[PDB]
Amino acid sequence: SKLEGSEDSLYSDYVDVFYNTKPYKHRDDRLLQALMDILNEEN
Repeated sequence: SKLEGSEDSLYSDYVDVFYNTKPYKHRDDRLLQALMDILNEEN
């Protein structure tokens, strides 16, 4: 998971954004982001 002398997860999150480089995972909540994103504009 880490293979280091660290503890807890308070960096891999922000770092995971750059680490990742292989988009190919679907999600149900994703659609909610787009649909909900519309209302966010004004609702």
